[PDB]
Amino acid sequence: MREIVHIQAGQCGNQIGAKFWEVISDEHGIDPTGSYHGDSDLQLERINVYYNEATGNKYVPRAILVDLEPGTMDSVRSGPFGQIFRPDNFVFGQSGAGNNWAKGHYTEGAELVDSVLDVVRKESESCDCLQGFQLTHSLGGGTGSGMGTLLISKIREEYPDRIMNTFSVMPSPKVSDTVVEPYNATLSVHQLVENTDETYCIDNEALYDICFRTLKLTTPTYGDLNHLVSATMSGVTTCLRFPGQLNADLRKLAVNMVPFPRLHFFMPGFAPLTSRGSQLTVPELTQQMFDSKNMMAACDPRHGRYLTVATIFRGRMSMKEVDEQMLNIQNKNSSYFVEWIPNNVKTAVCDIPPRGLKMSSTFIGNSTAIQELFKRISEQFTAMFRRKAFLHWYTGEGMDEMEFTEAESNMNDLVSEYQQYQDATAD
Amino acid sequence: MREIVHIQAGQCGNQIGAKFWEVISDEHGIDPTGSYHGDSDLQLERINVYYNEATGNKYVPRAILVDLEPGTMDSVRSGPFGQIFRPDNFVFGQSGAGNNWAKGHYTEGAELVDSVLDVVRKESESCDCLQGFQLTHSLGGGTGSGMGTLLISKIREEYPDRIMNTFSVMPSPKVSDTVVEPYNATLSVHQLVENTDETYCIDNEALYDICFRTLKLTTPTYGDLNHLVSATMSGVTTCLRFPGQLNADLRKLAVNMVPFPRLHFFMPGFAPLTSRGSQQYRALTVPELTQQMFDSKNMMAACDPRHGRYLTVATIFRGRMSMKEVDEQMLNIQNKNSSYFVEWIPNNVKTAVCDIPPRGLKMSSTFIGNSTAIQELFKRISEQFTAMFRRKAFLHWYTGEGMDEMEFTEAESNMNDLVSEYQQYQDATAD
Amino acid sequence: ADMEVIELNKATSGQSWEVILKPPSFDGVPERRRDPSLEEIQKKLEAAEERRKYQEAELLKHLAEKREHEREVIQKAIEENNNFIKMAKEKLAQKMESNKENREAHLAAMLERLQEKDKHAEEVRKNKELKEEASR
Ligand SMILES: Nc1nc2c(ncn2[C@@H]2O[C@H](COP(=O)(O)OP(=O)(O)OP(=O)(O)O)[C@@H](O)[C@H]2O)c(=O)[nH]1
Ligand SMILES: Nc1nc2c(ncn2[C@@H]2O[C@H](COP(=O)(O)OP(=O)(O)OP(=O)(O)O)[C@@H](O)[C@H]2O)c(=O)[nH]1
Ligand SMILES: Nc1nc2c(ncn2[C@@H]2O[C@H](COP(=O)(O)OP(=O)(O)O)[C@@H](O)[C@H]2O)c(=O)[nH]1
Ligand SMILES: Nc1nc2c(ncn2[C@@H]2O[C@H](COP(=O)(O)OP(=O)(O)O)[C@@H](O)[C@H]2O)c(=O)[nH]1
Ligand SMILES: C=C(c1ccc2c(c1)c1ccccc1n2C)c1cc(C)nc2ccccc12
Ligand SMILES: C=C(c1ccc2c(c1)c1ccccc1n2C)c1cc(C)nc2ccccc12
Ligand SMILES: [Mg+2]
Ligand SMILES: [Mg+2]
Repeated sequence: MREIVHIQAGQCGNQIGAKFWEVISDEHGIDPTGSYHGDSDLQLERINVYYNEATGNKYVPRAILVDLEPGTMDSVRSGPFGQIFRPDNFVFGQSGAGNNWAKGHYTEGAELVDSVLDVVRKESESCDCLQGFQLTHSLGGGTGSGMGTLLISKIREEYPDRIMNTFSVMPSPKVSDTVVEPYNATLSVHQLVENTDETYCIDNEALYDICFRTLKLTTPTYGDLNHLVSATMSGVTTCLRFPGQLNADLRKLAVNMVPFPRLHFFMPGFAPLTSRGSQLTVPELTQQMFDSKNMMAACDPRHGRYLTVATIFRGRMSMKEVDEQMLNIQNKNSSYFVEWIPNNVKTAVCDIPPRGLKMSSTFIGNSTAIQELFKRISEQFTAMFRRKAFLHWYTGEGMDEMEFTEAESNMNDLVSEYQQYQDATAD
Repeated sequence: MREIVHIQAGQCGNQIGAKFWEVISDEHGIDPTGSYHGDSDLQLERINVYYNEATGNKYVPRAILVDLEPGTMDSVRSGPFGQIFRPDNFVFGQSGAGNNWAKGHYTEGAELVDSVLDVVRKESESCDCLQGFQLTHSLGGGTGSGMGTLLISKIREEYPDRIMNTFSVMPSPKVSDTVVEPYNATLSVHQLVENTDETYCIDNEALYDICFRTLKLTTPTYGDLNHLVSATMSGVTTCLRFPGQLNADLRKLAVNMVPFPRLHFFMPGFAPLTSRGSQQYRALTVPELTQQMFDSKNMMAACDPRHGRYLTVATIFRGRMSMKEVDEQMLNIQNKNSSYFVEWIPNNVKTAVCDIPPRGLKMSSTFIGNSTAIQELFKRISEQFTAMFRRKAFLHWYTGEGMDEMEFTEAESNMNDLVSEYQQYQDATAD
Repeated sequence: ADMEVIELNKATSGQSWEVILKPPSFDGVPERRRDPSLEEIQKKLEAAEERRKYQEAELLKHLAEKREHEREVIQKAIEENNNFIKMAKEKLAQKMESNKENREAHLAAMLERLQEKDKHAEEVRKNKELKEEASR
């Protein structure tokens, strides 16, 4: 289990995807020309997971950049790390998706999907031991949402024995591009429930509130939100990228984090929460796992129970202090952990802190509280669907009202399942 | 009827066997190179019974050393008299018996048994007049027990007209090597009842108690126990080895000691009882030596002679003593303790006197008794056996070698039948 | 009630005579069996030899039965070991085949679910053509 093939789809997908590559290249000592200039042998031990080794001791992200709109990938190319990507790995269309899931999934996206699969095939065939796929996309739009989920199902058909991991960004009216975001997100969730092994729920409602309430940013931009996403994405992938201690891979993460196949939606958490220019103790970092204020998904952990938790501590710290502190949180907050999954919290420590931070903590949680996020999207969806508002945008692309009904009930079924395990006691 | 072929099998068998050869070689004036250096012609008159005469006026024990484990015979070879044995007479395997009677009797032992019989054949064919076989072994382990009894039955088939004599050492929890000892001993006793002419019951329970209670040794070792065994083995064989009054061979011993074929288990007794460090004693007169025949404290089998009746007794007095005093004293014990002798076997006590005392002693007495009290030893083994067999504990180690549970049932009832027969004669009155 | 010395014989190395103290109380004198032949003796000796020969023969016959039992035990241990090997071989073959079948069936069902989606997508795009260009 070595190589991960990274795919970024749509405006949101390519924006957060670029920021991920900028952040992890800095950690690994890779400059925008692909050259290594670090001073630690730990930086290069597992470089092979995300980078291909090119001639002249250079490293190239194993990344595929997809969009139906050409504009976004021009912005990527001109960005800080724009030149680091393989030019042939940029698969762009010319007519966008118009924030319509149907356009991305059935029309414009269906026409570009074969061109993308040709590039995924070329990357994947070159792998010694393919772990699987990591996809970045938003669920509110049309390319990331519709085309991204069409890509997932097509890759699922060609590589059924590989892990499908996504960083899916949930829509919010607090940061809204389109009125049909509840439809796009519901149609996508339906696809993710069925076709992914593990999904990180990056909620724009949570990111907006972190910026506004905590960071006191009156008017946050996508740049402000994306700073929190890149910090989380770096934290959550630490154990795939760095040696020890444990030798984590995506299947190992899936096996230990997912007790029921459909319940694979993770509620990420991060500490400390900072703004795009900022340059804390072990007990302080540990306490932020129950803090609703630190969650990347708009849910209160204390409104559910954790099925499983994987926590990453980064920086030079006492590993003994971490162990003591983590056990303390479990003993003091026992009622927020399911008793029928023994020893359901796992901790990892990495000597390398992320950029601009001396100490950090990331929480990957499989909590029943994530139902609050799915209930929120469902309420918004129903307000609109009840009145058949904007439906002609979708039916115009050939979709049936039936597909909306089916996706809605599949998401409500997902909610009921989270409730079932929240009420379940050890007998 | 001159030569005896000696066989020693297993760990215990070789330990007590080596000690027998060290002790009798000293008595006969044979040094570890096989050379004679004594000052009595009585020492060489009957040397031919246990020793083969080799070139250069040397003497070689007519001994066969057997084991499934190679280790023990290396310990023998390195011992005091290790160099005295014929090198070709060492028959050792490489995988032991894992203290399992089935392994010794049917598996590992069955594979080595032909190699042993080839060596017995070579010794026996060279004999002018073969008396028979003398086997040393324990009944608690795998080789001595299982393989030793397989050897007995194979020798019985090839030499049916020769005497089979054993020195069989009985297990006790007081000195235990393995948990499966009661099974191993029961399966062996069954074989001994059927295939031996005469057996000396050397009981480790009796040896432990002599060391602990009498010799006041807090923690006795195998060495302490084996000191009593070698003294007994020397005493019991005196009349086969030394000239005097009766001559004596293994058949004559069997004929006069065994009234019923199955009742051939002898309860040996010795006086004085000494330790290795006991370099005194300044003790024991003829009346004192004679009194020790009813003393339970002097028995090499854990049985009280006073709990049964003697069918027959053979008594060896060793050293310079009044033969008239011995005769008077022995008659006195029979007249005073009349109720402990069966009345339907007239004049059932025979006495022998040998001028040569054993080493470190100036006067000794050995008793070979065929007493009904030996049923106590067999009842003890049977109780231990049933405690385990009732629960079928460790049985798979035996059935795994191909044995049937039936063989366990049969051996147990044959030993209980042996007990009832001893009882039958204990209650039998002269009518 | 007297005595009577009656001279018997006198030779060079000695003399002999009979002395009668009192005559017998009964005047009229007191108040072997053939053969046995060599054949009779031979018969008795040979009958004993045949009894000894019978006893020894019957004891060897008992031991012969033991050798047979010893071979039967060894053979049983071989048979039990061979049966263990064969049962373990068959049970393993069954597990490996049942598992291959289950894994194949899981993958088959997964790909069928995705194939259903592909058939539905054709229908969606077909339904779009029935609307578009069809009306203005
Ligand atoms: N005592 C001890 N336990 C270990 C060691 N390595 C792993 N374990 C324990 O073994 C269990 C996990 O087994 P592993 O040996 O790591 O697994 P594996 O056999 O390599 O199998 P996979 O990694 O799942 O392919 C846990 O209880 C670990 O604590 C070690 O060197 N010593
Ligand atoms: N008077 C006397 N009796 C003897 C003599 N030798 C043996 N006896 C007695 O004879 C009886 C035993 O008979 P033995 O003559 O020794 O024996 P054997 O007939 O040669 O044959 P085995 O019994 O086969 O030894 C006993 O009562 C002995 O006391 C002897 O020289 N003189
Ligand atoms: N956090 C974050 N959300 C974004 C970003 N760009 C767009 N979004 C969200 O994505 C949704 C619209 O999808 P978008 O990616 O722009 O469209 P697509 O190109 O058709 O996939 C809305 O919910 C936006 O709030 C971004 O860079 N960061
Ligand atoms: N008296 C005595 N008993 C011994 C000696 N060594 C072992 N034993 C006994 O022998 C039994 C075990 O048999 P052992 O001879 O060691 O095993 P084998 O080699 O498989 O025949 C136990 O009852 C032990 O007490 C020894 O030298 N002297
Ligand atoms: C492999 C894991 C992992 C996850 C959750 C787990 C276990 C192992 C586990 C073991 C014993 C008991 C409970 C357990 N739980 C709930 C992993 C851990 C961490 C801290 N971070 C990761 C980051 C990337 C990939 C994988 C990981
Ligand atoms: C031959 C015997 C022997 C045994 C018991 C006997 C008789 C003879 C006997 C004769 C007349 C009446 C009763 C008799 N009983 C009970 C013998 C005796 C002794 C003292 N020690 C021996 C040591 C080695 C070999 C043999 C012996
Ligand atoms: Mg391993
Ligand atoms: Mg004679």
